[PDB]
Amino acid sequence: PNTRVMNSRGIWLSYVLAIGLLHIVLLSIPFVSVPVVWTLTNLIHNMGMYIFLHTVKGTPFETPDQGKARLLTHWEQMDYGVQFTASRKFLTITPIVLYFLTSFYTKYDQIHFVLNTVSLMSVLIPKLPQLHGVRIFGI
Amino acid sequence: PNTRVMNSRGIWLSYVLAIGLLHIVLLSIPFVSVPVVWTLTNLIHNMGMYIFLHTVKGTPFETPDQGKARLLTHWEQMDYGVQFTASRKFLTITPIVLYFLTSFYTKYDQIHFVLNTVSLMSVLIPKLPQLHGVRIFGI
Amino acid sequence: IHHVTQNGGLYKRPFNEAFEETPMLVAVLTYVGYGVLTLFGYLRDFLRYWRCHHATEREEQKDFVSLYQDFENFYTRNLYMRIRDNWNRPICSVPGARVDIMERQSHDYNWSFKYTGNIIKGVINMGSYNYLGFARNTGSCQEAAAKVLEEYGAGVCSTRQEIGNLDKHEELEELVARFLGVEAAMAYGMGFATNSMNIPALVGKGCLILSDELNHASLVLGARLSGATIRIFKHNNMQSLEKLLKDAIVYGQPRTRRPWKKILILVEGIYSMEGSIVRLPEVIALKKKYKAYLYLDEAHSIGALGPTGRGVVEYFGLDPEDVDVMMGTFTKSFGASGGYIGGKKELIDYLRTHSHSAVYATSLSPPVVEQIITSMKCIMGSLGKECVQQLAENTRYFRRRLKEMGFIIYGNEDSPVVPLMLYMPAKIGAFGREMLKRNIGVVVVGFPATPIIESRARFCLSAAHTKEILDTALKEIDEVGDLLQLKYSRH
Amino acid sequence: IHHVTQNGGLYKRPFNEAFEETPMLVAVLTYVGYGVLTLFGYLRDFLRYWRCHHATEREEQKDFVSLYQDFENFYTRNLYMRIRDNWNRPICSVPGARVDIMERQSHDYNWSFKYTGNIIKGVINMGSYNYLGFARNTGSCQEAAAKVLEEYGAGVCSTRQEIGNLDKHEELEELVARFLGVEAAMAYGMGFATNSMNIPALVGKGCLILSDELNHASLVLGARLSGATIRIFKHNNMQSLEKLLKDAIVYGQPRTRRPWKKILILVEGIYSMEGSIVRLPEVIALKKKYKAYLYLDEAHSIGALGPTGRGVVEYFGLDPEDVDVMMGTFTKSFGASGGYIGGKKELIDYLRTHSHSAVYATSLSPPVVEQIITSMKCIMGSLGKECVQQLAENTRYFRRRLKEMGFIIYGNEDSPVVPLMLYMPAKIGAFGREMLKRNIGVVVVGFPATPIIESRARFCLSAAHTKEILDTALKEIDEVGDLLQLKYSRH
Repeated sequence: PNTRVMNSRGIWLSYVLAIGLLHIVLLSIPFVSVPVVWTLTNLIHNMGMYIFLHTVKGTPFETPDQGKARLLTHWEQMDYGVQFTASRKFLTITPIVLYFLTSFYTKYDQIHFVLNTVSLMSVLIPKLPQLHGVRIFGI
Repeated sequence: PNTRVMNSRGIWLSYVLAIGLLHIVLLSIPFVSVPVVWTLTNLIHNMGMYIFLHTVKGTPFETPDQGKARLLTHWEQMDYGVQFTASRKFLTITPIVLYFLTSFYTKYDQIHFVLNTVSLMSVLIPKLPQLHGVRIFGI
Repeated sequence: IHHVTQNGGLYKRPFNEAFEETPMLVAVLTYVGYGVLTLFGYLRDFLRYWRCHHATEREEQKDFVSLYQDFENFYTRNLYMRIRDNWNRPICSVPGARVDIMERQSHDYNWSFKYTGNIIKGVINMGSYNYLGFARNTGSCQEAAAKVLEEYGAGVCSTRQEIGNLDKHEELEELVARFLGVEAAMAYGMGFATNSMNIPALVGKGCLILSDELNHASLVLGARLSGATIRIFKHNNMQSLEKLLKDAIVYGQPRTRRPWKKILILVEGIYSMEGSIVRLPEVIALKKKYKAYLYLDEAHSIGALGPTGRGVVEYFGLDPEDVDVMMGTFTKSFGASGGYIGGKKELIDYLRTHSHSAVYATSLSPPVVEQIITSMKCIMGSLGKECVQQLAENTRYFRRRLKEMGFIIYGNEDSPVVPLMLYMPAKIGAFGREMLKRNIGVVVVGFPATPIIESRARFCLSAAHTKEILDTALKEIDEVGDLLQLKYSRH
Repeated sequence: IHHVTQNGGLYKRPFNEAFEETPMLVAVLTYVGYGVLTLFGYLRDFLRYWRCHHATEREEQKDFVSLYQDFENFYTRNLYMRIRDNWNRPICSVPGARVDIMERQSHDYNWSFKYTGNIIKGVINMGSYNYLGFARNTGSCQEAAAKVLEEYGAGVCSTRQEIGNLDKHEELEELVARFLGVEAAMAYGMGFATNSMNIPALVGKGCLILSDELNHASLVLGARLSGATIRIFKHNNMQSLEKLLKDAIVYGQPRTRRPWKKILILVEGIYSMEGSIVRLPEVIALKKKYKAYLYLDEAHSIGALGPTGRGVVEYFGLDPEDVDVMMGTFTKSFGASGGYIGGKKELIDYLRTHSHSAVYATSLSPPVVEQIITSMKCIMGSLGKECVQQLAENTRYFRRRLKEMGFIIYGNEDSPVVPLMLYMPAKIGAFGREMLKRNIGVVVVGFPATPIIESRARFCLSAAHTKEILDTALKEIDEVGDLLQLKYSRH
């Protein structure tokens, strides 16, 4: 019920292969280059992990806690709020690995530095534990 | 009794003027140059603040606590051990100001960087609060 | 004596429960099945920005702040609404062994249904709480209530501490106390209403409640209504139980560090989903070690465990005088409606005064009291106490039978509830239709009432099921588990 | 009624104490005075790596692990040993108003002394605890003990719960109880030995002690011997008192959070250094607000405060029945030796059983009991109760007199102890020699028994001091405070 959804079995293994499918899909595109494949897949991943963690709030089902986490997005409500858990740290290490392979590919270019950093920036900034409930002028 | 000795009145004001005397003494030396005056006075200060805080342990008098702080140097025993106090932070800010004026003088040289950093290094390293009681292979 | 392992939990018999961990390859495919399904939901609700027809909030003089969250209704219309043909089917007969089912269908893709005329007859059911087989309109057991019905009527128009208090009510409250072997007993209107109206009359503001992970919607709700701190321990984990139980005493409240006022434990006998029995003597041994109390819930357990089945206490052979308060129902072995509370006479009298339900709610209907009485008479001694030996034979036969057929089964082996594991959400939606083609109606358990990788189906065994009724069902399952490849187990 | 300010502390009179903060320019020069002195100590001890002559640990068959820390003896040989000529001078007369002092000197720079032959006579002292002037070998007051001395002897060879228990002991223990106005009283051998042997017989393991910053070496030591948590509050800071007192109840121990067993407070009437009186009604009002107890110490206060001086309770006019236990001595107003404990009869009887000193230590000498009795008789009614009106006149005259002379004085104005502020460590070493040249012997208080920038000198006023004795001393001070520029005050 969205508090044990990443604390389940093999969700970590399935989270990789979704990205691994998404790359091999993006690898087989005709009018594309092998640097900007990695540039694309680090942008889309960090787009998903913002929209599916830090934007949508509540549950797709109905919570019998009378909607306590109605005002809380999905990152904030994992494991009933205790931050330094076994599964939040897995969700923070993984975009960094997706930052370093996209650092390895594109050969350390300047525009591939700029575009692939602010995606990795804007995903870890809400994952600061002292940024638990503060929402910037909206949502 | 060495726990209220820096928590006294005007000890901060008198700590400055000892250094201020020590510079004007070192300023009036014939065969010396105005860079290495500042190089000398940042070395001697950070030598004193190691030997008078982190080396000598106990009290010059006799403690009626049956020698509880006999194994404790003077930094460790300030204010009965509570670290983030009003006077320890004054003792950490002051060598940094003595680092920046000796950064300003000598005109940012390389040997004046090397010699004036490791004095400022070896004085703040024991002032890490998580380095409370650990002593490197001796003392 | 079997096990006295570490906590002093003295066991007589072998325990033998089985929680087989789900396979790696099976689990990954589930999230893909939900992942494609959560994908089209955003697609479908995006298509609804212009106008399967909806309930259509009144425009006439309304359009205030909107009533529902659109997003909280996501799973009910994109995973539930697709396959909601099952677990809702109207039946039109006595829910015994063979059940006449009215047939319905939807050409609007389950958005609006329609009875044709059809009555699909002789359908073996395995999804009704009919353990001891008292759902019949025949025999002298139900006939006694007909004399009661023509005499009394069908319900008091009053309250227990008010006018409405019949001699039958006073008779039945005695009768259960001898059945349970406790001092006094008191019946209530429905089994849900018991826990939601009496648990708040026990614990107060400074109390602490140690409930299981998966109790019921009853036991959580009573714990919400009494303002009291609620703490969850892992399912049948005495080590995790004692760890909370240790820290509950050596600390107090979170804000103040005062001692707790009193603490107690909410556990059930037979958990309905993943049909398993609580490690009860390790609980009795532990509550005496820490001076806690104990609320027990024999909703499923009574009439199903112990010889001449009297709940889990006789099944462990223990005494009723160490359980501080016993609760069970009459809907789930007796074919009746309502529930009781058994306990000490001091406790019952306090709850005959502070009840929320004897003082506000109306009491039982008179003829269903008689259906409880005559059923307990056939147990206490006429389709009587031989059927519990039949059901335990039916339990133990059916439990080894699907395990050797390559299926995966949870829970204790002696538990009559048979949790059968699906994993894929499409395998939920096919299986209820598939068995219904093979003349059998079962109960499948969806996603949010489970975890993600549980999504199981469930079988209720019965003493009314004979061998030929049971083996015919075994034949039908053998095809379907082949047809859907749901042979997940290694053994 | 004067002040009822915030805590309910009801005041009758104006309070009027004065803690003038030390000047900025004065304080900086002190650290230079120590800074040059701590510099030569490392110089001097470096010179002692070859061989003012030392005590010389035996070489003969020794040289184990060495006995003392060299560094813990730093201040005693480099700041003390330089100027230790004063506060150690032998006197050879009755310590009344004029005191014959044997003269000594050292050519070895205070490392070894030598009496010449000289008896410096008629020296006005202001450093003896002779408030009510009972140090005389004349008059009928001391004459009564001579009858007691020739009769009894000079000391029991026994213990109170053992054989040694004279009628005088039973008489005196009555006599103080009427003097204090409490139920029962009990005398002890010396005033130091009282607190170090009875406070551990009261509080136990789970207790909490709230003592002042500067009590004595007595009251700390008794708090060390009873294993009990000790917490220090600021001097005469009821706000800092209540802040600890608040958190002492709303928390418990640090490890467990159990409640405390009992708590109490150690305060003194007149603090010897910085002679000041405790804000007592704000303490009585606060201990009733938090159910704490109270240990009070009238070592200096009795015979010095209140009319016909009976400690600080009559000086605040309050009742003796709210102080849970009263302690004072007989050395510091009566010219005797020993101390008492006053309290309730239930308390005294528990301490007549659990005493550490009535059961082990020998009791008082018989003739000094008589010197206590006849002194209290002259107070209770012959140099009697007129001298306390004389001393308070002498206090109030002398206290305004040095304040208007540009000196700086601490403490309450009505306090007979006169703390006179030095600051420089050389001004310690000159001032004791300087006044001794001007025929007056005083007491200077060194560094470690003070803070760093206190280093004061101290005057004990006396009722035996007349006006001409007092004004002659005022003349001598006027030169010296000019000579050393110790006119620190602005007013």
